[PDB]
Amino acid sequence: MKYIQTDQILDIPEGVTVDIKARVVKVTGPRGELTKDLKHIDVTFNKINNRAIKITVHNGDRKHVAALRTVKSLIANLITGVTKGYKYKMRFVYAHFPINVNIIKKDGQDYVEIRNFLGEKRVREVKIHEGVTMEISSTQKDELIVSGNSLEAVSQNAADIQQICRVRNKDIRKFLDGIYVSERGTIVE
RNA sequence: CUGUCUGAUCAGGCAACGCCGCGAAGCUACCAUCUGCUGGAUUAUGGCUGAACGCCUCUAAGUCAGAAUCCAUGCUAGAACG
Repeated sequence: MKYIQTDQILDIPEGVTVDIKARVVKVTGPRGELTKDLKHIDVTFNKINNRAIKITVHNGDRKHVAALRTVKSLIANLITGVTKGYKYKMRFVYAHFPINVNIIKKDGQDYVEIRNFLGEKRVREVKIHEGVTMEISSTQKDELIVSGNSLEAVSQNAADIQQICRVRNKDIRKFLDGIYVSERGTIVE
């Protein structure tokens, strides 16, 4: 129906800065720096003050307006990742065969290696994304910790681990073995 | 090797390739031997982040993986007016 104007407000905490220029957002905080390209969306920005930013869609239909809260959430995730960080936790689940998980460095590249999944001789290796750190928890058995500044990279890389451990040609209601995300949260709670 | 002809011998001719054994060379047989490559993008499907719709959601923007598929790599020809 082409709403004349829709607005959202970005809250930027006391220790972050947000530089925006030609739909390229650069978010600096105590934990580092994150940048996101928004050239695929028609939006405009205004600086209310040092603690707030207005995001506006002029004369937008239903779908274009739907793409405004999405932008706000993506940039807010940039802020909360450069302040608090992002931590996902994965539990190793199996009935009989334990799942052997190791962080290796083949060719200077960190890889997650999964061995003995359902007794298979095949070895599964999942690349570790840049800016993401994996770690075997030393306080909970059979648990992998995925941490970083970028929620997108952290969650996608945890998903890559989860997807690589799919059971085939068996009743997956009975054969529940896998590596599953058990906790999504921040590094600095 | 047979029949016949050159008188015999030797050496030969003919039998509308006379017949039999072997037979190189050449050709040839899953009847013999050798050889048949590796990158990218996808479909179905499963996902991530994420609004619409204060929740939710793989989908709307964006995005990951993924088939004997597709485009290449490689192989054959080389436009007889490139």
